[PDB]
Amino acid sequence: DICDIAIAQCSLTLCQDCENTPICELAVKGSCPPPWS
Repeated sequence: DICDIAIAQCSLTLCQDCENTPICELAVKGSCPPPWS
């Protein structure tokens, strides 16, 4: 789903589409080192 899209993309903007936004944000930092590409 779009959250997982954001996780693939490791994208904080796209995480704002995701229901559990900060959990998306956290997992995204999980998947790619901050700050992001």
